[PDB]
Amino acid sequence: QLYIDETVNSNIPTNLRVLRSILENLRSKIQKLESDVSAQMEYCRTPCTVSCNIPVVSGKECEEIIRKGGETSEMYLIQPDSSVKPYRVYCDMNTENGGWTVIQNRQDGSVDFGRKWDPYKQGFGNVATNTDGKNYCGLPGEYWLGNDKISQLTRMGPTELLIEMEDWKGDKVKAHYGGFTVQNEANKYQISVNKYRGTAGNALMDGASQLMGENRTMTIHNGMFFSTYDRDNDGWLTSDPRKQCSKEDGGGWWYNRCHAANPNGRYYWGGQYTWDMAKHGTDDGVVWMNWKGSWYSMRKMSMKIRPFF
Amino acid sequence: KHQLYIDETVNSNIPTNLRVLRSILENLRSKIQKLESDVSAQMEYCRTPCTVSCNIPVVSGKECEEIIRKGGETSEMYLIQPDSSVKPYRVYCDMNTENGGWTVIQNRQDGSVDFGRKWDPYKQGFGNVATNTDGKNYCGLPGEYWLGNDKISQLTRMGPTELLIEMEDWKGDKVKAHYGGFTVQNEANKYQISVNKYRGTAGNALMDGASQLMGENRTMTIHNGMFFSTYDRDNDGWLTSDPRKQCSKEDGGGWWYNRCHAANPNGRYYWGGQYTWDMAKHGTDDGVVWMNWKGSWYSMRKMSMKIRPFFPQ
Amino acid sequence: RKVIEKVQHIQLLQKNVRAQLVDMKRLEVDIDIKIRSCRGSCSRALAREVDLKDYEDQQKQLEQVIAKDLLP
Amino acid sequence: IMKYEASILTHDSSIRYLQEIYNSNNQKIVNLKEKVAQLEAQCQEPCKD
Amino acid sequence: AIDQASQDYNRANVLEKELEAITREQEINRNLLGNAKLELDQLSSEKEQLTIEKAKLEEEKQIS
Amino acid sequence: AIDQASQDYNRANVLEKELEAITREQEINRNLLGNAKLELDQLSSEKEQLTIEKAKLEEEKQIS
Repeated sequence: QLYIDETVNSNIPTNLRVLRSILENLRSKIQKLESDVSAQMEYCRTPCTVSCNIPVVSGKECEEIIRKGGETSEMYLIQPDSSVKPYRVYCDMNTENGGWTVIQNRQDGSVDFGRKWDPYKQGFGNVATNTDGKNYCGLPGEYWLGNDKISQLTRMGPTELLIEMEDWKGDKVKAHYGGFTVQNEANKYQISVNKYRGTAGNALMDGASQLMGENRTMTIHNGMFFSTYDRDNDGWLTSDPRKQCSKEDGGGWWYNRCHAANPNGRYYWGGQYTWDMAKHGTDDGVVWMNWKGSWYSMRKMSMKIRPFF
Repeated sequence: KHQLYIDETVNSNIPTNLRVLRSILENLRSKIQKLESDVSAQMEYCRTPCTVSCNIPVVSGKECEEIIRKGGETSEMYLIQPDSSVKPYRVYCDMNTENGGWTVIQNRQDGSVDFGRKWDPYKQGFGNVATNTDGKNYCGLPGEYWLGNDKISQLTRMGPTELLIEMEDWKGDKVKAHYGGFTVQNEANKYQISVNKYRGTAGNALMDGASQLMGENRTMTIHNGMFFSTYDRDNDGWLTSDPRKQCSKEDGGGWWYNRCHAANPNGRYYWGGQYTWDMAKHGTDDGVVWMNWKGSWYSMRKMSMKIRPFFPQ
Repeated sequence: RKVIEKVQHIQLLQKNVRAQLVDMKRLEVDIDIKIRSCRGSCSRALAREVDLKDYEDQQKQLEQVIAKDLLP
Repeated sequence: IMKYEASILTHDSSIRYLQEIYNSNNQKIVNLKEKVAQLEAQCQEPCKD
Repeated sequence: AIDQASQDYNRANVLEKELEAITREQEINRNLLGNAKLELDQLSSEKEQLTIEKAKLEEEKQIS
Repeated sequence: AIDQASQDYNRANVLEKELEAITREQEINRNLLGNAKLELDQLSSEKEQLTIEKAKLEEEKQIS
């Protein structure tokens, strides 16, 4: 009976030491978080403000505008159809040939992108902000233009597309799409890009580049419907609260099963983010797979248009 | 400046008010710890009682007196029988003290027995009569007891019986107090005590009263001609109708109580002798107390009550 | 206003603490005696001490601490 | 004055908790008072002869 | 939980191992001042005994 | 109750790390005791300078 395990009673000590120095680390964590969410809720008593001096030169879109002499990057006001109320917009008049009408921007995660179906139709976010001491908003804000709004912009004719992105190491790579169309609402804003070229890999028509076979074909955005956390139109025709691509607090998108890319994803700092960081243990961040990976969210990310010649 | 006055210092004298108030409440916790632990260890000891082998010696008699005449001449336990219609009972006779023939009817020396008893246990007697002296077959040492009422009554009710009372302080000085007369009555006479013919080194606390109280305040510390009372039976000199003027209260001994006492040998055995108001269960003086020699807050180390019939003249 | 309402609690407390500190003395004794009162009933008797010097050392405190209040 | 309305809380926990210990002890005591009454009945019997 | 709180107090066990080590370092903190004064005290008079010798040894040249 | 347990736990663990911090100044204790030997360094050089002075004094009083 040399089997006395009073030894199993001198590592429960070493054990309980840990399991307390863990449970009472996490307690003083919920301290700092109770404290901080309290402070922000106080700063959020009063809104941030901008004074945006609408430039004179208008038009239908930002190409007209650059042809009409308007030659610097800032917010402009535009009106594409006569029977459609005019709206503000940021134009890049500096990239390749200018004439770019930004419709999606990301650069500091200063906007909550995980929004319902409706707030994706109209649009949301800051179109631009006052720079330095100048009187015109010459810097772009994080925003989504609007489905309805993006629908008709493209349905007006041959519209190309540019997609930029930066990593956190300081590298950039683009992704052109000579063609691009987005339908209306009774057609669930059905995308469909083509004529691809560039240095960031055709994530939209080819699916994820580190995938294979059927399991890659199901990560093709091209031809996909559009869906948001409260309204589901992904590949999964299998109805279940578990097989949605857009789950609570995750950006609406042209989701298949599920994604090779999501620029309406969540803005994880630093870059590298893992399954235990994600609210749903998914890859819900700002991701363009075909370049960085599956657990890397982008530093910057921009989606511009400009009709095609 | 009468507005630069605000007490911001009620923030250095409040830390030093919980720096204590918790160093005290938590030091009473670790006390309730130790008391809970002890009442448990003993509770386990009290699964199996103590043992004695009391070999009743040959020579009997009516009283410890006869027994000394009847050739019995050392101090130990004996059986005795007063009247024939009475079942015999044991008793420890002091033979060495003065001239022997001493029928011990109360004893104290280590608190070994509880005295906070009701009427009935006092009526029947209680406690150890003697204890197996070291490695011998006869019970040579005595034990703490109270020989009982009915028994002590009749045992004097016979003929002239003289009473004796020894005692000790915790430094080891002694005194005595003889009473050439002594009587306890039957039950329906509430075991009424009555003494006389006092002498001795301890002070007639039983007839005269306390040495320090005077006037009316002394005439109430008189045990003579007093009835007997226990914490369940009120027969003390009080006639104020309230359950707060009883001389004997819960966990207090039974005795001949007036208003209230000059002496209580059926007290509670406080160790060390010295015992203050905030040690007592009721705040009163309930210990092994003989006022006329040691005051009111001193519990006696030893205290015995031996009797003998009246002869010496 | 508030700091005044505190003392009302912080004194009803401390007057209750001395009332408990009393019984912890009355008991500790009532216990030391009732165990001694077993020596002659039970085979074994619990060999113990009673440190009173402690009680009157933290009765020395509390009182030495009971200062004024808030009246002048 | 700022934390002279915050320390009333740092020193209000340290009232309700002090009262908490106390109230426990007053219950714990009234409990050990039963367990003594159960040691009284156990110490009335004279040593077994 | 109370038993835990009380168990973790304690506390004073560690606190009063400083109330009995801080003052030990403080008694010797006045032994920094009450000694670095008497150390540099010894210096100025030590330096002044050097000066009394020089402004004296020159008078031995006037002897012969 | 728990709030209290934790408060005490942590303050204890903070104290653990402060007792180790003071005991590096206990190192510099044997430096002050190392100055009573540096006091006697100059105390003895004073007794040494003093006796040099009045050895020179004995000589000027005998040339007058």
